[PDB]
Amino acid sequence: KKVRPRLIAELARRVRALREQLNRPRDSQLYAVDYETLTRPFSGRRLPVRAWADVRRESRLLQLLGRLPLFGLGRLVTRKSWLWQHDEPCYWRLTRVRPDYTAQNLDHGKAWGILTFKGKTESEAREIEHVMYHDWRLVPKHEEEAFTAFTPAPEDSLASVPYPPLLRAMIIAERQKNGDTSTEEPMLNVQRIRMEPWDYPAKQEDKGRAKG
Amino acid sequence: RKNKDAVRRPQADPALLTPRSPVVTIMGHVDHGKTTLLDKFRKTQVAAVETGGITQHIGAFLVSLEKITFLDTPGHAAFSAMRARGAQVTDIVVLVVAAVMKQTVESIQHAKDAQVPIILAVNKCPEKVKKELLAYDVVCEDYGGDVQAVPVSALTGDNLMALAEATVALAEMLELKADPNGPVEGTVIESFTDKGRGLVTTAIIQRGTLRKGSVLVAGKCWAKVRLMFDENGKTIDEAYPSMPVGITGWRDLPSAGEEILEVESEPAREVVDWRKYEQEQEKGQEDLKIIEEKRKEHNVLSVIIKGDVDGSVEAILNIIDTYDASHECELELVHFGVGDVSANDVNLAETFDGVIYGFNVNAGNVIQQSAAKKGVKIKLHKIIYRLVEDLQEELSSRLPCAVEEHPVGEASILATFSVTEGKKKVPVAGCRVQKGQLEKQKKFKLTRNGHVIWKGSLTSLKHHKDDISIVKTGMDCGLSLDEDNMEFQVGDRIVCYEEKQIQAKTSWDPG
RNA sequence: AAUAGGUUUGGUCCUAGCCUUUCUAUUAGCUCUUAGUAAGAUUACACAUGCAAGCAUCCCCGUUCCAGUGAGUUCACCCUCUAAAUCACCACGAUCAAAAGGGACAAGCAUCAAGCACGCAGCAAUGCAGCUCAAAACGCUUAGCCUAGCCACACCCCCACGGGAAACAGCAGUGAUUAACCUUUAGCAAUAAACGAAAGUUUAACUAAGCUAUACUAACCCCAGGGUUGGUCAAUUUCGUGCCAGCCACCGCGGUCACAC
RNA sequence: CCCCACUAUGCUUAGCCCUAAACCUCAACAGUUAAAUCAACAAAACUGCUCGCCAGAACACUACGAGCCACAGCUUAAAACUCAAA
RNA sequence: AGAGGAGACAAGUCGUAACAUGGUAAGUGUACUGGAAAGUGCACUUGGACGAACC
Ligand SMILES: Nc1nc2c(ncn2[C@@H]2O[C@H](COP(=O)(O)OP(=O)(O)OP(=O)(O)O)[C@@H](O)[C@H]2O)c(=O)[nH]1
Ligand SMILES: [Mg+2]
Ligand SMILES: [Mg+2]
Ligand SMILES: [Mg+2]
Ligand SMILES: [Mg+2]
Ligand SMILES: [Mg+2]
Ligand SMILES: [Mg+2]
Ligand SMILES: [Mg+2]
Ligand SMILES: [Mg+2]
Ligand SMILES: [Mg+2]
Ligand SMILES: [Mg+2]
Ligand SMILES: [Mg+2]
Ligand SMILES: [Mg+2]
Ligand SMILES: [Mg+2]
Ligand SMILES: [Mg+2]
Ligand SMILES: [Mg+2]
Ligand SMILES: [Mg+2]
Ligand SMILES: [Mg+2]
Ligand SMILES: [Mg+2]
Ligand SMILES: [Mg+2]
Ligand SMILES: [Mg+2]
Repeated sequence: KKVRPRLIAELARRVRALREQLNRPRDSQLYAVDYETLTRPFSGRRLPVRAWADVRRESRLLQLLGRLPLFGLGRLVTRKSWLWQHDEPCYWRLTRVRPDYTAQNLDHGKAWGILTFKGKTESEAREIEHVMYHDWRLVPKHEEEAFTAFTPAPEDSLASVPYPPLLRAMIIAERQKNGDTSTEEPMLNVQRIRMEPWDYPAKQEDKGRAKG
Repeated sequence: RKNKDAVRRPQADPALLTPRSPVVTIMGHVDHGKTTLLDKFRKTQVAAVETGGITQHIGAFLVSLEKITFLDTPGHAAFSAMRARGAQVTDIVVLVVAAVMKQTVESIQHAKDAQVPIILAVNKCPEKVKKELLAYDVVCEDYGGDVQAVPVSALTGDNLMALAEATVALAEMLELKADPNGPVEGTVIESFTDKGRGLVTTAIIQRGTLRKGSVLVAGKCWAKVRLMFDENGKTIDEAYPSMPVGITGWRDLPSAGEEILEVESEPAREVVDWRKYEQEQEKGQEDLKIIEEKRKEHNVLSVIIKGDVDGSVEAILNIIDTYDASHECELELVHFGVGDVSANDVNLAETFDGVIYGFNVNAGNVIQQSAAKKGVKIKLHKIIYRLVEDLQEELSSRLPCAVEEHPVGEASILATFSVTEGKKKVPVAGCRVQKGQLEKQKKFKLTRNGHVIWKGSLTSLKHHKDDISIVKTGMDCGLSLDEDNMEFQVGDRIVCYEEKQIQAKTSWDPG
């Protein structure tokens, strides 16, 4: 019943782990893009069609941060997609920047900031996602006050919604069966269901990384 | 049994007839430039890329000058059937003669049998050739004959344009037309087994248009056309009349030269079954006769043959059947097949102590190791005459050694003595050596006035009471035989001889 | 083995083996009209060719799934503990389920009877000399299993850094091999999966087709073959054969009047 | 086979060998004669409990493996081919 | 691969070992001996008989 040990399996697993840790690719290697063919030479995968124009027009976050003192710590950065989708100020307040030293132009790396999406800031700074995207723009120092200027519109949102027909009927029948005679319509509380827009930035910390 | 056979369609209606390309077959003698001329026409070189520079296969190529279907027949005497098949399927025969040989005469006979026009190509350039052909019923236009003769130089590519012009003119005169619609009628040019594409047949379409999924029957075989390719391997979506095509999808490998007919659907099988039944009946009749002939009463070389194509196998089998030395050694054909040497061939050779001959086929390391383990001899050749020579060598090896008798000396008896030695009376012949010398080791024979009485070795050779091994000419010697029954007279003769074993070579000749 | 039957012998009784009768599956012979459905290489031997994994405003995610094979084989089930995953986010938990621990878990062979360290105590040093086994240890051979499905493998070296070498046990197909042999079809319209916020895109999964009497269902104005005919066991007239040719599942037949060829 | 002579041997001592138609071919223990007694013969038919053994004939008191002071041995002990019997 | 064994095939040859008291009753173990079944010694068995009052 005693399984014969499989030493080579563990040996190969450790060797693979060590090789991956030592030979891990850099951000510049991963996110390099051939603007003539719109492909990443690291893996030779074409970018999606809808991004093509952006790849040909906009710039990356580090592509802007590399031309600022201390790599732009404290500056405000926005995204073109946010500007085209939402009218309220959507941007990031930089708190830490880790550029990739292996990039000749130092136009790659990670960045951390406090997100202010549609006028609402976040209590803590966190890693900025979609840094490598050709979607970013820099808020001017003289325009920071004007751009961040936003009056919070009242949150005039609905509170409860009607139940689905069969569920409402079943709940009413259960009420009657248990003896309740209340005519109050069953309602579904949607206040706790905060509907974040699909372009709300996600937790870059939990996001994975491409393999080498 | 009801007749379910699929028969050739009746001759096409004149309205349905449509002009088609011509089928031209290049025939001639060994090394007369047929392959070189075809290479010049095809704009590609393949004569150089061959094993020994010998055409051992009949290949069909669609050349675009107009379009023609050129068939390269082998020039060797071995593949006679192959040449005949070309004559059977061709519309025009280009007879290539180097500046008349046996195979040229055979090709002329084949063309006469097929009733096909002949264009003479005097390669390596002529009047002597035409004058000789006058005897073989090939008359040139200079001699009032219909056959057009064109002197050409294939190596230098001279006068080939006029040769093509003459071919096109003859094709136009023939007015070759066929129905490009309806059930397909064609002929198999070759059949083989590709390890990736299965059983494949090189065929020529004679009537109708062949398409993927068409159900065909040829001999005892049938197919649902799976891939139609050309000489280059590229798939072709249609096969018009007078177009070579490699067809894949045969459930069984057809024999070369068998007609291919299209049928409505696979449940083809019935047709095949019927044909099989017919063959069985024929065999059964023969069997019955043989069986009745029995019932009224009441140095063995076994060869396996594995060839690349059925045509080459047929040629080798025809060569084998020309064996006439059965008395000295019996040549038994255990099994013949198409494809690389396989486990069944090795098992058959091991069972019958035979030898496998592989013509243009391979044998993997596993097969070779198995043959070595089982004592099987696989002999792979790429040239037919090399295989023939190897078979002749094996047959000669099977033959017993031939004893050569060389006379060494001759002695005439003079007197007969009776010597009492060991309580035994030994007759001793006093002999005088006349010509040559006598040796104890060499054998002797006794001659009585020309008759041969005894054959053997002396039990004791003694001269002047002394044993001497070799007695020179003129020396007296007393000779005693091991056989006491032999009687010695006054006028008997003795001839000494040396026997040497010599290698015996097979009397069979492949020609 | 049953509602049993034939067969030992000059005959009876008993014991006993063998075979018959029944139901499936595969292959072979002969034969075969159609429709629907189900099922479908012999082979862990080698593979030509075409396809089978993308999606998506770039990052990510997936390609670890589905699909396949049965080579190997008490990794499958129960309990304890608790990873990864889903419930947006903690769920101060639920579901699902790895590793680890305990238990249970195929067949034949004892002409496989000893294994040879297979145990315990101590924090450790180290000490004790034990542990399993005829209630089958140890070993050899065989085999996928306990089937809403599960286990194992993924060309071989159990593993796979590495080496051998260049991989269809994915689909269609082929070579070899075997008694054994499905199309080199179409579509993502349905469901499932992957991706996306989504319209949707992709999928040889799958769906809808193709071939095959392998099976079941149903029918046809016309269209029926195969086997058998001494007994078991339903059913033979006349010729020929002459212990020959031949037949038989068992008992047996055939030597000039054969219900058995 | 019958007659005569003699040896190993039969006997004693010390070790081995470990086999028999070693069979009363009828296992040990406890109990019954009630019946439905009971294939045949033999030495009547049975019940409870336990152990050992058996599963067509022949191959086969055999081969191989293993153990033994046994070395032409003893114990355990097969299989293949064959038959429709034994 | 030279050979040994078993079974079948079944001949011919040399005897007649077993089945009747099989003409020496048969057999077991064992030892020796023999062309062959087999013979003999020793002990054992009835899967033989001793005729079943006296005579
Ligand atoms: N002098 C001369 N030699 C030629 C000419 N054409 C061809 N040859 C040579 O003749 C030889 C012809 O033999 P092959 O090329 O094998 O053609 P073949 O006549 O079909 O011979 P097989 O294939 O064996 O039947 C070639 O090797 C050429 O070198 C020519 O026009 N002039
Ligand atoms: Mg040539
Ligand atoms: Mg298997
Ligand atoms: Mg044994
Ligand atoms: Mg297995
Ligand atoms: Mg494979
Ligand atoms: Mg592996
Ligand atoms: Mg496949
Ligand atoms: Mg095949
Ligand atoms: Mg089948
Ligand atoms: Mg989703
Ligand atoms: Mg005496
Ligand atoms: Mg005494
Ligand atoms: Mg006793
Ligand atoms: Mg004994
Ligand atoms: Mg023994
Ligand atoms: Mg032994
Ligand atoms: Mg007697
Ligand atoms: Mg006696
Ligand atoms: Mg006695
Ligand atoms: Mg004696």
